[PDB]
Parts: sequence; C-alpha cells; structure tokens
Amino acid sequence: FDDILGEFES
Amino acid sequence: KFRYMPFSPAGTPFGFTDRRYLTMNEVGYVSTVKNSEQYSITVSFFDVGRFREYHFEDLFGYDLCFLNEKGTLFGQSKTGQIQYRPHDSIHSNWTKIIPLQAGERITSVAATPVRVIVGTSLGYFRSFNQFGVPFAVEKTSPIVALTAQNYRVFSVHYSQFHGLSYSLSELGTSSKRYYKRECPLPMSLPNINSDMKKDANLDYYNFNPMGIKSLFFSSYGDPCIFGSDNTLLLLSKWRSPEESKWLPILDSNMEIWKMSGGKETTDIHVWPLALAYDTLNCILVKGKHIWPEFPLPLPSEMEIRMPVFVKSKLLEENKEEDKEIQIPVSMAAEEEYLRSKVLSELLTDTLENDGEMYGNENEVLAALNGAYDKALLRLFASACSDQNVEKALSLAHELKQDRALTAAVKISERAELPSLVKKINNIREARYEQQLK
Amino acid sequence: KFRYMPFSPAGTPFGFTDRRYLTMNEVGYVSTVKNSEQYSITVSFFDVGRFREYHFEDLFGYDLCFLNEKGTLFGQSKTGQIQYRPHDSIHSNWTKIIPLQAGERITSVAATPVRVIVGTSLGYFRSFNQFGVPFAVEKTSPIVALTAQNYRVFSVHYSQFHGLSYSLSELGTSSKRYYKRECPLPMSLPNINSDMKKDANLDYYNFNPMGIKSLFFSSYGDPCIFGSDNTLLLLSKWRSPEESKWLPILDSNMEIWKMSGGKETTDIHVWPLALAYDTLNCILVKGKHIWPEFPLPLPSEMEIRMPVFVKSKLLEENKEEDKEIQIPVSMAAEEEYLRSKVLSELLTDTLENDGEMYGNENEVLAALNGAYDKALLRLFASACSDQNVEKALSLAHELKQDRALTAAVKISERAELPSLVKKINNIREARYEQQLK
Amino acid sequence: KFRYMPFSPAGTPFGFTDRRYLTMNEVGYVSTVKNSEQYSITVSFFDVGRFREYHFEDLFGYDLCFLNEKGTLFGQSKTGQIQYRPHDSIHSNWTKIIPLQAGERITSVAATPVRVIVGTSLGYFRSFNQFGVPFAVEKTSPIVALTAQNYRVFSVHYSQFHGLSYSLSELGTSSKRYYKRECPLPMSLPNINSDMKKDANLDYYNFNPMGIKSLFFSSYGDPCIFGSDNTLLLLSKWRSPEESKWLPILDSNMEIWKMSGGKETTDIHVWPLALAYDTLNCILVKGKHIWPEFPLPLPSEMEIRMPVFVKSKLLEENKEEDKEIQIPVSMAAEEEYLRSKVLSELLTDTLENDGEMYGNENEVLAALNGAYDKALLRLFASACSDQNVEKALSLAHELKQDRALTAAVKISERAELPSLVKKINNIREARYEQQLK
Repeated sequence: FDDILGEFES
Repeated sequence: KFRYMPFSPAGTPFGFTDRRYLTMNEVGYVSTVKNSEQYSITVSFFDVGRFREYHFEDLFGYDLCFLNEKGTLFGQSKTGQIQYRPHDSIHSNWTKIIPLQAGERITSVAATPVRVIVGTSLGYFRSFNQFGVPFAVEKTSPIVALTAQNYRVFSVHYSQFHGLSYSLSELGTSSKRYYKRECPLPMSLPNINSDMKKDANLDYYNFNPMGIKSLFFSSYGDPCIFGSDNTLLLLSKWRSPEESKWLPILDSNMEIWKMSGGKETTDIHVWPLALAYDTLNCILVKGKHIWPEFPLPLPSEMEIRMPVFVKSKLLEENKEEDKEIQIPVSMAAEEEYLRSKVLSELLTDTLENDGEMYGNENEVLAALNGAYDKALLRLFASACSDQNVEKALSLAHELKQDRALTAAVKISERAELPSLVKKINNIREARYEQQLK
Repeated sequence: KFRYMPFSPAGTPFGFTDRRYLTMNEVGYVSTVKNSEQYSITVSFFDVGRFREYHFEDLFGYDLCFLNEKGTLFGQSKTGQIQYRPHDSIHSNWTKIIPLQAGERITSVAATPVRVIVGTSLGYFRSFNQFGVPFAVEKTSPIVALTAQNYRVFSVHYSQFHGLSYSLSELGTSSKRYYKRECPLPMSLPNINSDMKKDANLDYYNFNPMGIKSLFFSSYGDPCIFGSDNTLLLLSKWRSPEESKWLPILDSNMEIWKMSGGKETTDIHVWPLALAYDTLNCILVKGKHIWPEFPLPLPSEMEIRMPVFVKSKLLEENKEEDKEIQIPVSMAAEEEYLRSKVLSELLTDTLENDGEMYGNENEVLAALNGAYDKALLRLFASACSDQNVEKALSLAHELKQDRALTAAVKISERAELPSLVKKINNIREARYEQQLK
Repeated sequence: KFRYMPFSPAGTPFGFTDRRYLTMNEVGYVSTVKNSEQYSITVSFFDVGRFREYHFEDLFGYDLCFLNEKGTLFGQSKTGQIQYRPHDSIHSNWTKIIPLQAGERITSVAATPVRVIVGTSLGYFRSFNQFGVPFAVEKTSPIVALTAQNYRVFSVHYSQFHGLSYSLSELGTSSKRYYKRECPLPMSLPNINSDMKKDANLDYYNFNPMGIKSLFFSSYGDPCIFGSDNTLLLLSKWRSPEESKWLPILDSNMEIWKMSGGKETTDIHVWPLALAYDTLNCILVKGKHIWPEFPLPLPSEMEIRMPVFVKSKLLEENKEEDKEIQIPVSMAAEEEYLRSKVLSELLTDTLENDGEMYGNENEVLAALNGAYDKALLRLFASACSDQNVEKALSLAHELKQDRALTAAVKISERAELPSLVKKINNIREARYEQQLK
C-alpha cells in the first residue's frame, strides 16, 4: 500500500 | 483592588536584582542595570553587523521601551517624558513630554517609520510623526498593550465593566481605517487560580498582572500573541469581515511535555520573540524564574502544530524515555493535513493581498498541496483498510490532484473495494468533464 | 462562587430519585435510570412507529446528550468519550475520545445531517463530520450552549470578564460564515432573583445555573430561547444582521394567570419543546418539582400572544371566577393587529429567503392579512366613535385592502365625519393611482 | 453598588426645598413645586416671541419629563402613567398608563414629531405614534438615557453583564435606519470617587447614579455628551463605521484653572445647557450645591479648545495675583491648528451630507482653512528658526495655499536656508503641476 503513495510521491 | 500598569514587549522584571530587560524582539534586546541613583541602558542587536550596539545612562527612569530597525523609543509612565533615538547619525535624538492628567499614566508605546503612538490608563490615544509633530487625539477604553507594522496597528484594552477587548486599524495615507474596534479578546486569565501565588509566578503578575508575554505581527503581517497559558494565538481571516477568527496554533506546554519524553518538566519556560513562516523564534528559559536571566541566553526555535494530541494514547502507542514520544501515522497524517491546509490558506491570503514578500512562496504553496493530498491519502488508505467505503469515498472528495485519485483507485482495488473503485472512477470522470468545461 | 457545568436542553435533574431525562424535543425524549454504578439509557420518540425506541446500558456515565431524526449523540464530559447511535442499523454506532486539558470539560455537543460540533469549558470549538473526522478547531469565549439546524448553528457564551453573549453562524460548504459572534444577549439571568434560593429551586439551579429550559430553531429556522423570565424570546431579522432584534412573543406567567381566571396560582409551570408557526409545543409541570417527572406526560400546545395588557385593568373589566378573563374589544383588536403584523413579517422573511417549506404558507399569509385589516377596522371604528379625526385618519393609512378603506368610508359616514370621508377617499384615490402605476 | 433610577436631561434634585428643575435644553426648561399632596408645573421658553410660558397642576407626581419645540412629554416611573402635551391648543392632550412587571420602573422617555418611546429598568422598549397607537415592543439592555433632534435619535444602555453601550438611529418616515446598536461606550465613570471620597455630594449621585451630567445633539445634529469628569465628548465620522471615533473637545476644569490664575477654585461648578457650533452654553454655579436654583441665573458662553497644556510647564513658563496664566506661542499655534482641522472636518462632513442651512457656512470653512495655514506657518517658522530643516520640510507638506508656500519661501530666506527654499520650490512646482493636471 505504501508503494502507491510512493507513486504519488514520484 | 485592581490597578492598571505599564507594558513593554518581552521585557523582564528585575527579580531579586538590580537589572532587567526592557524589551526584546527580532531586531534586538534592551537591558539595563542600576548604578547608584542612575541606570545604564544598553541596546543590543541580533544583527550588530547592520546595527551597532550602544549604551547610555538613564536619569529619567524610562520604564517603557520599544525597538525597531530605525531607532529606539523610550518613555516614562509617570512623568510623561518620552525620547526617540535613531540608530543612525543622519537624524537626531529628540525628547517630548505628553500632557498626562492627574491619576493618568502611559501604559504602552509604539513606533514605525511613519508614526509614533502613545496610549494611557485613561484610554487616551495620541499620535505623532518621527520628529514629534502631533496629528490627533482619540479616546478608547483603558489601553494595556500596543504593537505596529508600517501603517497597521494592533491594540488591546481592558475595563472592569466592558471586559477585555482589542482593536485592529491601519493609519492609511488617505484616512485611518478600523478593521475591528474593541471587539472581545479570547485570552485565558491566570490570576483567579491560587497556584499563581508561587514566588516566581507572583513576581510576574506583580510586574504584569495581565500575564501576556509578547505580541507581534507575523512574517506576513498578521496579528499574533502569546498569553498566560503559553499558547501562541494568531488572528486568522482578518482580511475577511465574516470569517475573522482566533486560532490556537501552538501549545508550548504540549511540545515541552512530548520533547521531555512525556514528562512534566515545569522547570522549562518559553520566551517569545517573533514568528517566521511555521516556526517561532524564542528563548528556552530554565529554573525557578520564568523570565530569561543575565547574561541573555541564546535564541531557539519551535514549530507550530495542531492540537490533535492525547497524552494517554501517545504513551500507550510509545509503550532513554526522555526522547520525544512516538506519534502514530494516523495522528501524524491528521495533524499534517490540518496544518498543511491552514498554512496554505494563510499563505494564499498573503499572496492575494500582500503578494510574494520573499519570492519563493509559490514553491512553498505547491509543496503544501502535495503534502495535503499525501496526508489525505494516508487517511484514505486507513479507511480502506478498515473497509469503510463511505469514509474512504468522503476522503477521496478531499483530494485535489487527479493523480491523487488515480492513486486512490489503485488503493481501492488492493483494498478489494470495487464499489469504491467504480464511484471514484465516476468522480474522476466528473472532474475530467468539469476540467473540459 | 460561580462554576461552569455540562448541559443538554430540556432534560431534568434527578431530584432525590434514581432517574432523569437527558434531553427532550418534538421528535422524542431521552431518559435514564441508575442501576448501581451503571445506568440504562432509553431513547423514546413521539413517533415510535417511524423510529424504533431502543435502550442500552451506559457503563461510562454519559452526562451530555443530543437527539435528532437520524440518531442520538452521547458524551462524557470528564473522560472526553463520545458515542453516536443511529436509530437505523444502516449506519453504525461509533465511539470516539476527544482531547481535554487538566480541569477542562466538554460543556455541550450538537449534531446535524451535515455537521457535528463539540464545545469545552476553556472556550475551544471543535467540528467534525458524521463519522467523527475532524474539520477545524477555534478559540472563543467559554461556550455554555449549542443548537443547530442543517448548516445553521447558534451558540451561547459567558464569562465574568466578557459578559453574556451569543453567536450565530452557518457552517456552509464554502466556509463557516458568522452572522453574529459573541454579541450581547438581552436575557434575564436567574441569579438576578437571588432571594428565591429555596431548597426545591436550589437543586434545579445547581443542575442548571443558566436557568434556560431550552433553545431551538423555529419551524421557519429562526433562533428562539426560553429563560428565567418564563417568557419565550424569538430573534427577528436574523437573516439581516444589520437589523437583528429580539422579540418577547409569549409570557407563560400571564397566560397561566389569565387561564386561572386572573389568579396568582403557584402550582403549574410550562416546559417548552419547540415552536411551530404560532404555537408552542410544551409539557405542563405541576408542584414543587418545576422540572417534569416520570412517567412523562403527554405533550400540550399553547399559542403565542403579545405582552400588551394590564392585570388590574383586566380584573376591573372582567368585573365562575376561575374562567379565563373576558378581554375588551379594544385590547383584543390591539393585540390581534400586533400579532398579525409580527407573524406576517416573520413569515414573509421565511418565504423570501427559504421559500415555502411546507407548501401552503401563502394561504397562511393571506389569512393573516385579513385578520390584520379586520383588527384595524375595529380600532378605527372605536376611534371614530371617539371622534378623534387625526387618530382615525392615521389608522386609515395602515389598512391594506381597498375593501377595508370602503368600509372605513361607511363607518365615517355613520360617525358623521365628512372631513374624514373626504380625506379617506383622497387616500383611496392615491392608492388607486398607486395601483394604476 | 449600582442601582437603576429615572433620569431626564439636566434636572435637579429637590435638595432641602419643595421645588426643582425637571429638565433643560436650548428651547427652554421645566420646573415644579410641591403643594402638600399635589404638584404645580411650569414651562418656560427662551424664544418668548414664538411661545407662551404656562403652568398647570399635577395630582399624580410625575418624575419624568422631555421637551421639544412641538410639545412636552411627562411620565410617572412607578405607576406607569404618562401624558403628552402639544404646544398648540388645537391638538388636545392625551394620556395612557403602560404595563409594568413587579418592581419594574420607567427609566427614560423621548419623542420625535411622530414617534413616542418608553424604556424600563428590565430592558423593555415600547413605541407609539403621536396619537398613542402602539407600533412595536423590543427587549434590549436596560436604557439609562435618551435624546432626539428631528428624526435622529441617540440612546445609551448599561448592564452589569454587558457593560456600557450606545445606539444611534434615524426614524425616517421613508424608512427607519440604524447606524449603531448597543456598541461599547468609552465614558469616564464616577463610582470610585463616590465610594472613596464621602464628599457629602452623595445626594447628586443618588439622584444620578450614572453621573451622566447631560447629553444632547449639536446645533448640526452631532451626538454630544458631558462626562462626570466634567469633559465634553463628541462622536465624529458616525456616517462611516470604519472611521467613526470619539473626540475629547473641551475640559472645563482646565479652563477654570487658567481663569483663576492657576488656582483650585473648587467652589465654582459648570452646568452645561447646549452646544452652539463651537461654543458651550452654560451656567456658572457657586457654592455648596453643584447645580442651579430659582429664579434662573443668566447663562454664559464658552469656546471649545483642544487638550494640549500642562499645569507645571505653564506655571514654569509664567514664572494682579489671580492673573490668568500665560502660554507658549507654540502651544497656542498647535492648539489652533488642531482645533481648526477638527472644526473644518466636522463642518465639511455636515455640508457634504446635509448642505447649508443658511447659505454662508462655506465662508466660515474658508476662514478655518486660512487660520489652519496661518497656525502652521508660525510653527513652520519656529522649526526654521531652530534650523530643523527636516521638521520644517515635513510641516511644509501640510500647508494648502501657494500664498502660504510663498510666505514659507520668504521665511526660509530669512532663516537663510537655501536648501529649504529649493525643496519648498520643488514642492510648489510639484503642486503647481498637480494643480495644472
């Protein structure tokens, strides 16, 4: 799940 | 029974000593020492590269003082004598005596590059230029505190009968404008509590029964004040008639409690100086005496933070314990989304009316929007993990970027919430249709 | 020494008993019973057919309560625990705990289909969604009462150092808009009657130091309140804050006194619930316990009537003595015209801003207009009998229908006032010109 | 402690006698005498040409009175009995008795050409037309004083729980409009002196527990009031709420101090009557009792002046025995410039909104502007003689006519300041360009 917020960070 | 008393921003009492600080701010600090039947006054600066520290002997007993980047203003509450000293040698020092009535005293003073202002216990307001040329006289309730920025002036008043009130006005070059006039002021009051009869507390309330420590305009020209409960209060929406409101933006007691490890370190106190973006400039005082001591301790800084915190929950979540207590992701995300929203709105108001004062605020604003959506995405993912479709959908409406909604769709899919995926896709389609208008 | 309290509208103390009511309104009532160190809470409705009555055990000591058509909200003022219970099972029952400072307590709570609000003794305002997600935090004068309808919220504030005051605001989707904020309240405090501290009364005022039985919005969305004066007060012109004014629209002491035949009986009291057009919905209480008791009586109704009479003159005009007083035509027509005027104006404001809420109000307004002119015609005819040409002509200007003006011509002819006949027909000509234009 | 009482404009107590003044204004005054169980009333006019002095007997013991050039209004505060008397015979007098709650009493009354107003201790407001037809009832703070001039009405209100406040309204026959509604009032209270001094003037404070000595509208409708400190206050900029402000325009004590040669002739008291443009109409009373008696002594006239002086400084400047103290020319010129400025602004506002009454007031405004520049030229020349070019240049900006600027050039030449001649001529050229534009 955190990886999707990583996408929103990238 | 009650008695009105003079005030200077962030000045200390004497304590059991022959010396004190008269006023302290972002420009500098003014300190004085007794020498027989006289006093020596020193003007010190936090930029003695621009400025020069200087000192002189006071034979008048100037009990009031105010400092800015042009000069220093001095006043005597009983005799009515005042004196202004430019820091430069281009323009001269000068003095004047104000026509006080019997039983009247000057309560506070202020100075800007365009004006000099005096207020009294009997509520008389008098204004002059930087050479002492008089302009007008006006009547209010008894005035208890003053501060100013260019043409903006912020005043506090008190009456046994009308209560506590404030006024906000601008001495505009066309005319004087009142934004608020003696509207009620919401500060907490200490003196009713018997615990205030502690020695260090009692001296301050003899020195300053109001319990205010300082007041100033923000780095964006908004009124701010630090009161008896050690909370920083900021007037929000002051440019809006139907929305102006006081916001508690920082509890220093909570920060000390957390930063001390969840501990009741009442041996620590905070002395405020000035506000710069989200961070307050202050002195951290330690010991019995709640005011800073001699020689002056070093400047410190602290961030503003929203009051989400519960001690018991934070202790349980946290459970070398002096280290600052752990904050859950839910609390951190909630506090960030509130703080990001508040900061963005205040900064938006600044840029819409004051413009870019520093030349980087659009960048800060963009970062704040990213932080806002990211915090909401954390809370959204928590709602999805709780399988609460309605709460997740309501949180999805708060997200700004379509990129954020794309992330929310993927979160919803992995949360196995196809109904939420469909409804967010409807929202994305609706927003794209709105963007196509 | 004064002390702050938690409160909820139209609930009751225990007296010496093991049971009390937490809140009551036109939709229903909340009651509770003590079971050793545990309590049973029951939610009852005046339509139990639509809404299931339900009950549950309170293991927390919920001391705050609020009831609406969707659910019931409960709160614990010391622990900060709160709980919301929808009447249906589509929406979940949920609980939350709110942060509180040392010695701080929740003073009041409120909830609508679009907003949720919490207030504390230290003057902090907190707002949430229907799931308990926080929206904002604000600092005010200490909050003592709350009420709401859709986005519209009304609040009461009190401090010895800021006075007694109220706020009116609308928490809209655009922003929180203030109509009035902490403006002075024109209501008689119960402690003005300091000498009435009998044992039975003292228990009630220890339970409710404010004395107010309830505060609510009208059927037309107007703020209303009932205080220690035993009089219902309504805020007029609230939609136009430049023009706002409080109106005393019904005195229960006068009505019960008249209903007893003009007698000072010390035995019956009114418990208000809500105002529906011209009629107060209320419960009649009897004896020393001025608060209602168990089992709850069936509701009653009472019409609003203006405070425009003299007791001694009424008794002398009345001169079976328990039957309600025979009022003169002059007094009756006077009060009728005033009440018709007030009701027509308030309903006009309702319809001009919020439209027909029930779909028939135009008929009500037309009926009020007929009653208004008929009342004026009675007063006009009395003036003509007195042969006061000037007063008669002044009354003619206040009529609204040309039929009434024509009737006034006939009355003037019967009164043998040809000058008045001429001038009335000049007025009819002027109004005919206005009708042509 | 405070208690509510009736009032009327500039009445007197009975004292040791069986007679007293009920009220005074510019038009006239009213007196009454007690005859065992009855009273005799007398009405006086200063316009002996326009009106007839007359008398009549009262059996009811009126204690309230209000006068205008249309008629006189009378009231009884305990019984609620009232009477209105036109000055003409044609419209016969009429009477009414008003309902009152237990212990309630009428505090003040007032009347316009078509409106009648009554206020009470319990904060109830009631209103009627010139023929007693009721219009409306409203609930406010308790009222303590009322005054009116044509359609403009000025009210004062006070409560323990809401402070001191005022209202301003205009009862236009086109429409009724409010300019201020119970907004805070900065007036000086007398209670401390009444509680501490024990001066044997306690009867006056019993007679007038507010200590508001008198209040009236100016000769051009400005609201004015005379304080317990014996100072005259006027409300400026009332047409503009963000600019409206209270101005102290005359201190009677300072005048008597100078008049006596700097001495404390406390045996002398000033009783105000009315304000005519720039001049106070007043009685100079001598002896034990601080108010006048019968037969009426002749009035006096006295000009307003700005509070700028200091006793000790003027004694030093001064240093046949009662000769009035000599003043520095700087103080005189400064006071004149301030007084000219305030007078011109008030007159300008009057002309801007209400125009000329007589066709010549613009000439007075021109004279005030001439006096203003003349005063500034003297102050400017002093600054030039001191060689303070900075202050002299700052003063030069405030001069209006190029005649004065040309004189300033000559003054600068006498001061031998070619730099200031240059910069004045730069200003004159810049202002000539602005005049050409």
